Amino acid sequence: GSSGSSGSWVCGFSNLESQVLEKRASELHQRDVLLTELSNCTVRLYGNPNTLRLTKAHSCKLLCGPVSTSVFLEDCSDCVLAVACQQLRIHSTKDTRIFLQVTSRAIVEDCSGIQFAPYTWSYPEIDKDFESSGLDRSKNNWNDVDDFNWLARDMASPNWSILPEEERNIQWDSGPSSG
Repeated sequence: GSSGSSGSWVCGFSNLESQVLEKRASELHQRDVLLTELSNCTVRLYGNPNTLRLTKAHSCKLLCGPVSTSVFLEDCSDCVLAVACQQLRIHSTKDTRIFLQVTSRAIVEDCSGIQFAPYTWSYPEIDKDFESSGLDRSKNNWNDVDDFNWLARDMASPNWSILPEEERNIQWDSGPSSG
């Protein structure tokens, strides 16, 4: 071949609709995931990627262990991003639920109707996953977030919000599929 180990690789899944994807640790092996131009596509990851990125998403679901660095979100709406990270960056997002556990803080810009909930996900290899990246499964400042949209209010920026204790449990099991 040409080369073996040099420079980072860039691969992912896009241009899909009503499809299902599943990646493991051996598959990913610390890599950047690119998911855009998707819709109604479910992707269940398992391992520890380098940097996750999900933009231009709509009615899509993302489930992956604690990222190595962080994750990004842009041009997303009516989506569900589930991945713990150190910092979350969003932009042009609306009605996009994001359940994660930020250790440092999150950033939002030009967003409305955003939701920030703790990282809740169980799995045979969920505790060990955190050991890889070396993230903390306790300390997390999800309540504290940075906003960037103040003009008419003089109180609080209606950008980010919190989810009640009613819609915390989401029925992932459709019926025929068990896991």
